[PDB]
Amino acid sequence: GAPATVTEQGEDITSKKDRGVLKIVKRVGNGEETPMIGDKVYVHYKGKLSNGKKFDSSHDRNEPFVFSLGKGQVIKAWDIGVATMKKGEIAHLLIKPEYAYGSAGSLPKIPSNATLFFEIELLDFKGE
Ligand SMILES: COc1cc2cc(OC)c1OCC/C=C\CCOC(=O)[C@@H]1CCCCN1C(=O)[C@H]2C1CCCCC1
Repeated sequence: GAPATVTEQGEDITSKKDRGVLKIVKRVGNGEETPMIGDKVYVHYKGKLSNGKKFDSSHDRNEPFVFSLGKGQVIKAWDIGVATMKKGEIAHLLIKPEYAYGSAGSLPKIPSNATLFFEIELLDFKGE
């Protein structure tokens, strides 16, 4: 399903072109402008491990997920991926461990060398 489609049709959005972060736009946003480093960013997301054993949604907390882009509050793949998104965009991201929690992982929630999948909705973003 959705992750396999991302393997298949995903744009490689890494600078190194190592397929570390793959993206499909599933619903198009609006506005020419994507977030810049520093912006306060508001999203909804659904995330899971490739192993299918953990799922997490912003909705589980009945409130948006907020973070400052590029300010190392989230995994590298989010800083890279959300910078490509427009307001109102829903995107799918498939992420190799190098752009997530690496060989150490983040036990027990994230195992060593985990691939992650996210659906992200970019709700809004404002300047510092
Ligand atoms: C291991 O840390 C978590 C990871 C995720 C959610 C968390 O709690 C809601 C987590 O615990 C509290 C810290 C919350 C977020 C810290 C960093 O998380 C992140 O950078 C990415 C991107 C932003 C949404 C959350 N996220 C996560 O890695 C989630 C994962 C939870 C397990 C399934 C894969 C998603």
